Amino acid sequence: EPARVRCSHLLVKHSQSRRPSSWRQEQITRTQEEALELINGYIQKIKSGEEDFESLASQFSDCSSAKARGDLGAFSRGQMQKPFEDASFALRTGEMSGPVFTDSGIHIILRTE
Ligand SMILES: Cc1cccc(C[C@H](COP(=O)([O-])[O-])NC(=O)c2cc3ccccc3s2)c1
Repeated sequence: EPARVRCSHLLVKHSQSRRPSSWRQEQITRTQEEALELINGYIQKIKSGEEDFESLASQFSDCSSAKARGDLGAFSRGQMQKPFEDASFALRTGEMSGPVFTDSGIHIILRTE
């Protein structure tokens, strides 16, 4: 395992998120069921080729990293919420996670380095 990995992600928050607001929405009103529906919708469009991971994140990610087309830069273990960390370090470079759940909300993650 490398010291650090580089990943991009797409976050979908819900009303029960630890901080139910984002750059794109003053109050997150969607239900967590709806948030996971969106994430799985995104996964299937990216698998089919109909959508690009990084374009989706720049438009709809509730993380401010959307301005970076989803890129979070490099990080080591011990910095991110543990479920996020574990999924990231389990990916191969170029691979995409399934749904990842954290206190911030629901993620799909793409390891780039
Ligand atoms: C577990 C987790 C991983 C990444 C992001 C979040 C959401 C978190 C905001 O969700 P919140 O704290 O409101 O519940 N964003 C960040 O930690 C980061 C944003 C950026 C922007 C640019 C570059 C690096 C970073 S790290 C949570």
